[PDB]
Amino acid sequence: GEWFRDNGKHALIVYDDLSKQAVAYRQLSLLLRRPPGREAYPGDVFYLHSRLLERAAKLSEKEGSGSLTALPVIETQGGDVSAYI
Amino acid sequence: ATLKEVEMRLKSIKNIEKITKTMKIVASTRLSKAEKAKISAKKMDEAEQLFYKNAETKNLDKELIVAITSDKGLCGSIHSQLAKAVRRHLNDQPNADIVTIGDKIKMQLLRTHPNNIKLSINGIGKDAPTFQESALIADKLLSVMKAGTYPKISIFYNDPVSSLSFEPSEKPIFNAKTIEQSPSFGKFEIDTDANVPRDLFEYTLANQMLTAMAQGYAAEISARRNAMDNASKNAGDMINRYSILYNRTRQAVITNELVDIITGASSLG
Repeated sequence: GEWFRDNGKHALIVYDDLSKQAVAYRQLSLLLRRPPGREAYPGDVFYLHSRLLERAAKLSEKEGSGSLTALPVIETQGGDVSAYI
Repeated sequence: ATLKEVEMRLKSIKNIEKITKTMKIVASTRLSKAEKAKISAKKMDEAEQLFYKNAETKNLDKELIVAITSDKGLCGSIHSQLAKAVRRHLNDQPNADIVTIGDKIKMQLLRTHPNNIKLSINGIGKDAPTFQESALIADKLLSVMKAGTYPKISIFYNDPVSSLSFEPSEKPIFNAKTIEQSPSFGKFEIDTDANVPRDLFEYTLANQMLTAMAQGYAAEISARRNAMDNASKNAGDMINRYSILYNRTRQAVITNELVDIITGASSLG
């Protein structure tokens, strides 16, 4: 998406989903014996998705007015929003 | 399904059961008050209805239908049950015009038959009905409706059969035309020169309206007290379920977070 965005164009990315990504990252960190944080997730998963979703933005004009637009998806559990992810 | 959701919900339902309990006690107080008015209306009405037992005013051969509920609801199968008796008698004569006394029976009947309704009485179910009010409304019926022109008049009230039971009940009213036409009527000595049937019919209308109001009022408060008792019972049962749900939720939360506390202490050096 950044390739299009730095070519001045406009791209919509749709992740589906971030939840399976979080599960996979938890699996890798636990298998790499990293000490898990809350709900057995790794600590920097907030950092993980923050550096995922801040790569999608609208560029300024001197950058070519490119844009990457983002649609993350979350499956929830019984209509919960209070979970960690 | 958090501890917060179940806790706030259980507290809400405890407040609900407390309010239904207070409402049941207030309903008992108002019911005990309204029984006095019901008996004092009934014993007054029986002095005129024993006459109609003796003076057999039984009519022969357009109809006026009057239903009696209050403005409020919250008394269960009364507003729909009396409307169903209205349905029974109104399927017989669909031309029969309706004068409701009570907002809730008006909303019951206006959805199914907005045609026959031509007068609506409001500001009723706050108090025990007085003869001032009942005689005033009976005056209004011979002022805007002229029910003496109407051949057949039916009054629909609610008879409390017990404190735990009830009945939507019908009362016929015989016009003063029928009163001179009555067979067991010349037995009673009456002055021709005093308009005694044409005023006693009004007096009959006023008394039967007062009896219908003071009887359906007590029936409403009886079924309302019953409904609030059932509400307190159901609320107590649901509190008994959700308290156990709350305890399982709390124990599971503490255990599950202690699992993560241990698991972090598990993968040490």
